[PDB]
Amino acid sequence: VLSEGEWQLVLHVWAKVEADVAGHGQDIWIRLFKSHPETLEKFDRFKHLKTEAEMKASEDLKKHGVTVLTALGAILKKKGHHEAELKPLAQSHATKHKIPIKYLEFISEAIIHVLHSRHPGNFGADAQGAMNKALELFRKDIAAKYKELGYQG
Ligand code: HEM
Ligand SMILES: OC[C@H]1O[C@H](O[C@H]2O[C@H](CO)[C@@H](O)[C@H](O)[C@H]2O)[C@H](O)[C@@H](O)[C@@H]1O
Repeated sequence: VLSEGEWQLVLHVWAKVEADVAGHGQDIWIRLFKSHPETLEKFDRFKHLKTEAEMKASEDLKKHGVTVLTALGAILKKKGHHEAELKPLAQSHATKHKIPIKYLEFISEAIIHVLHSRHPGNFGADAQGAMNKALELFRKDIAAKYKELGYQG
């Protein structure tokens, strides 16, 4: 359980992401696909992308980054009371996409890496710790739902 102070550190940096969610999403995808190439294989729609240049030039990938981060943002804004938001997300990711918790850890790492790079003014050690805590809560709750849905994760 995160404290209000921790949630505020999370929401304060997210406020910066929201200045340009599309751009932040592109950086996050590039970081993820480069650090853990196996994650790209889960996207039938994007697995053909061979380079960072192609990834950057993909309008659909850019659009999906907006979809992904907006969904994550809505979850963060609930400050732990995200039961309703996690239901559809866990169902599609467990049954259709088949995304292991390990891959959610990879994207969490990418998100943190990008915020650390772009936002040193709002992503110091305490802020990063709060974001990690928020993402761990997210993955913990997703894992619990995965279990209820029949997916090992
Ligand atoms: C911060 C964590 C994540 C969030 C909030 C998130 C969110 C979303 C949302 C909202 C959609 C569209 C609706 C749906 O199908 O549920 C989506 C689709 C998808 N996600 Fe996730 N996702 C996350 C992480 C991942 C990761 C790490 C992978 C893969 C390694 C992944 C793979 C997919 C795939 C394959 C789709 C379908 C893309 C398409 O339209 O072709 N997601 N995700
Ligand atoms: O912070 C680094 C550790 O990250 C992972 O573990 C956290 O998140 C898991 C959920 O994805 C939890 O099960 C675990 O309890 C958390 O500490 C990773 O699995 C660990 O190996 C890393 O040390």
